[PDB]
Amino acid sequence: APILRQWAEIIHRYWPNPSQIRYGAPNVFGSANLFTPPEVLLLPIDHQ
Amino acid sequence: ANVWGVRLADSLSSPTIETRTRQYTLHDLCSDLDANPGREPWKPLRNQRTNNIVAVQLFRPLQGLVLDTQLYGFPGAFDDWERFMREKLRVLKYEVLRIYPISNYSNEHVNVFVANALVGAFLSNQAFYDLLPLLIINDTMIGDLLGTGASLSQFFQSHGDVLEVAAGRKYLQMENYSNDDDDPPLFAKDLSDYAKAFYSDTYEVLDRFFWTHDS
Amino acid sequence: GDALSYYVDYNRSHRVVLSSELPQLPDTYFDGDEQYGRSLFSLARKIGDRSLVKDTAVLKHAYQAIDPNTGKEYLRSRQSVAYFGASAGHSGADQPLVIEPWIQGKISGVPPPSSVRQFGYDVARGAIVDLARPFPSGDYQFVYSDVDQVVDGHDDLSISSGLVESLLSSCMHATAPGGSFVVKINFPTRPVWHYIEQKILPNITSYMLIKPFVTNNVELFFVAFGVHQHSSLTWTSGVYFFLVDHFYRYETLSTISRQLPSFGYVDDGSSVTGIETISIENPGFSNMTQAARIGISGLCANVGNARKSIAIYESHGARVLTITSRRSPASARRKSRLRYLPLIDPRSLEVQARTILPADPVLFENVSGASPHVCLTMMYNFEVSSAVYDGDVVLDLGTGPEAKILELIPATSPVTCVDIRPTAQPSGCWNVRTTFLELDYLSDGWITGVRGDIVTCMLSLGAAAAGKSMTFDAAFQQLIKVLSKSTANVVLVQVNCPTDVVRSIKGYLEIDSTNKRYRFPKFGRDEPYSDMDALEKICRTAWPNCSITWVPLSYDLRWTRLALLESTTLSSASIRIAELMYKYMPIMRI
Repeated sequence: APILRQWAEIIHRYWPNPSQIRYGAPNVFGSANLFTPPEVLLLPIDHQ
Repeated sequence: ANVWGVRLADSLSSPTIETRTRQYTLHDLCSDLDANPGREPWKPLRNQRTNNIVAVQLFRPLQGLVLDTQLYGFPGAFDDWERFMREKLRVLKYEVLRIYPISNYSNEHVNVFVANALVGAFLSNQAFYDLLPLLIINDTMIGDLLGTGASLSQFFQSHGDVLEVAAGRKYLQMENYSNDDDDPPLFAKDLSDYAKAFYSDTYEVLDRFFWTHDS
Repeated sequence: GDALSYYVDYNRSHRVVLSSELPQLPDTYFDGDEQYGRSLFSLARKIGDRSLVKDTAVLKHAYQAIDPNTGKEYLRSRQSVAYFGASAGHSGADQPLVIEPWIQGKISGVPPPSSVRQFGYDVARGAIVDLARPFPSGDYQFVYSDVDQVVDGHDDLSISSGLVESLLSSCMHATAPGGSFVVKINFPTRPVWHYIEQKILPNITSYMLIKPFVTNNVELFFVAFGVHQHSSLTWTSGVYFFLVDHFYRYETLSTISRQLPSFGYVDDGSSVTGIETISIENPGFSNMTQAARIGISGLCANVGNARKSIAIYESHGARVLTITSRRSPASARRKSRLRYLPLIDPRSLEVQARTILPADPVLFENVSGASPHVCLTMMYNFEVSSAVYDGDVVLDLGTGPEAKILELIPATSPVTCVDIRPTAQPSGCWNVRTTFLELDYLSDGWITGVRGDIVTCMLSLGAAAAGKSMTFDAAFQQLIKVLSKSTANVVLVQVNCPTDVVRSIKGYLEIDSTNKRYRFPKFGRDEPYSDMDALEKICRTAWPNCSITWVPLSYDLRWTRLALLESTTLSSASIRIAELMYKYMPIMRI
């Protein structure tokens, strides 16, 4: 199963890497986060 | 002893002696760039049963290499890899000497983080000429780095003193490696990317930075 | 190793014996189960082809024959030769193995043959024929019967005995006048001896019988001399006693074979004597494992003091330690004699920190065999057990830390162990009270306190003399003083008594005429010996009614059978050396 094996190896070595971003104003707008730490906004990929 | 499934000796050996720390100097940088054949730093790693090199033992520097290995395109032959690396080092050495005369600062301090990042750029063949002034350590590697704001967020990112990225690989997996039982495990040391960790001057301020930082 | 062959020849000095005097062969010899047991011994017996070596030995003895009236050897070299039924075999040899060396002159003590005659369907070289019926053949001065023998039945053995008579008649017709012939006594029957006596004793001037024994069987070899020369050959008392000896020995070997374990069978642990081995993986001994401890205690109970080898090997992700040993009937007796199940300390096991590779089971632990000293100790142990009797209090002199005698002794009767060196065994588990005294085996005054019924002094009398530096006679007098302390009605003491004239055995012991002592280089020790007459006189003085009997260890393989029960191979030379030492070191039964 060469093609399938190659596809699996690629997925393992190449699946995209997510990241996160800080957001919101606590002094005035406080935190709207519910299940996550304050000011944290998840990102589907890592940001450069 | 036996805890869980593991039985251990009650008699133990606890050493009381640790080696003293040594600062890095410009002459050290030059010697490393020279990469003397008498003591070339790179060490080949062989599958224990085969005794055939399947990996590379990694020391200092080259700890700034974080890019995909496919981009690096290392030569398959260990000797060929050495020859190509030696040619690159010689050319880089002429360039470094031109940028800074050896007579001015034979053993002057330089930024180790900067040195590692420069190694990564040269390996990916990216221009670090802009960062060359930044290479010399002026006073504090942390202070100098905090001052720098140039380059991609991805290439290197420090939030003030805090900076989270991957240090250089402990081992380099070679083409021969088959993940054999006789093959030694690299414990993810071979991985080009294993993790990003935040370096900072003070633990208490670091914790304050991490007060809401994801844990 | 080599087999034992018993050879006898006609002796005029020997008193004549009658065909009636000779014993009948046992019916059990033809029992099918008995045959399977003999086959099992044959499998358990390791040796070179029995037939080839037997022919060489018989031929050398035949070459040793001398005619008395002639004053010259009966055999004349280069005389016409006859080999009956030479067999090539399915082996592909194509002829009898003994024949090849004789042709090549590779056999010592063999004069060159002028001619060699070959017969037999199997042998390509030999005339291909079956000797079942009479056939035309050449006349040869020497006849050797090697024909393969097929018999219709054991009942047909009477008919077979008649056929053997026919075989003998055929041998006579084949032989030249004044000739000789050899016939193996494949089956011995009283009727067979009677027939040979009735019609053949006159025909051959001389006769000899040799039984080469590699395995237990009643087969014999008959040799005929002065064939065609009238003779008064008849059975003799000594020959008859030799035959009786053979029958008794065969009976003993057969009984031992009846106790034999299956050859390379699958061991389920059923055998009283069988390998004991179990595997422990990732055992934790930090506190009382109990389960591991219980398994170890059970293994020890099974071993009964047997040697156990332990290997720790890691498989399926875990290191595993296996202890390997062999259970025995005597060890089983010790296990049965345990009143309660004992427990053991594993600190040494916790101390153990090493790995041993796995191994594949084999019934025999090792092929070394037993040292002559070990063999003599076994002879003494077997003798003591035979001396073991119902309702007897026991005292043992020179008792070891192991005290194996206690395992041998039944629980009902009390026993005493005494020696200078402290013992290493534990007595709590014993079903019945056992007595061990921490006093010098030669120590004194404890006897005055002790009540006496029966006492033993095995393998310690010479050592006692060496320790006290006393002469054997002097040691015996000190022993008589202890005997004054002693009250045993029956007393047995191992004694260095040179009943036989002193004769040294090369490589084992050196005996000094000037100093009456036995010095054994093999064990590197010297112990004194003393005159029997003085000791006997002292014993009669000590007790007027005292009766002391010389103990005959020899003539018995049952102590060797005890070694077999220990799965120990036996060697005749070492046993013979031990027997000679026993003649000069008998055990005194009083």
